[PDB]
Amino acid sequence: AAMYAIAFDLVVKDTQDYHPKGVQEAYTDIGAVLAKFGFVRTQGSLYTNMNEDMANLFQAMNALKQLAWISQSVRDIRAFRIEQWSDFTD
Amino acid sequence: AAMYAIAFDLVVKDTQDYHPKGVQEAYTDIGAVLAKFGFVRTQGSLYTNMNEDMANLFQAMNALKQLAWISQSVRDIRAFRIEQWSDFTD
Repeated sequence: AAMYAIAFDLVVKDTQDYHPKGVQEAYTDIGAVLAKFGFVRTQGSLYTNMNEDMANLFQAMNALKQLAWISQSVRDIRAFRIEQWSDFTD
Repeated sequence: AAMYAIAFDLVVKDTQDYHPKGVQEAYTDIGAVLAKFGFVRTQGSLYTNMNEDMANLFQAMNALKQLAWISQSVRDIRAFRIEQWSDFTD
């Protein structure tokens, strides 16, 4: 049904080369913070909670940027409300 | 305001190593197909259209998996309706 989704882009220090292992390490670190609030990563890059309590989402967002290391390694935090979600096999 | 979003995961042939340049090449290829329908990539991994015409979204999804190469290099296609979207600087 309906869910909240948290998305973000990592700060890039090296525009010459990719650092995919660095990227996985950041994701699973942010994941640790967000799991305290029931927000858990898709098969993709989005952190989802089917509990659409605004207070829970707010205290997830307080937990991010309250942590100095969160500010200093992320560049865009966004939240969405997702109202539909379908998989296409066809 | 309100938008449609298309998301996907690439088939992974090599579970030992990352292939980030291969991943960018797939994304910009799928991007070429999806841009015919006004669906264009975020700063992240989502393909968005603020035109919420169901027929346009359907003919985007027809264009995907109609292409043999699309089926054979993607493993999960999903669509969402996103009703809110906020950036957090705070």
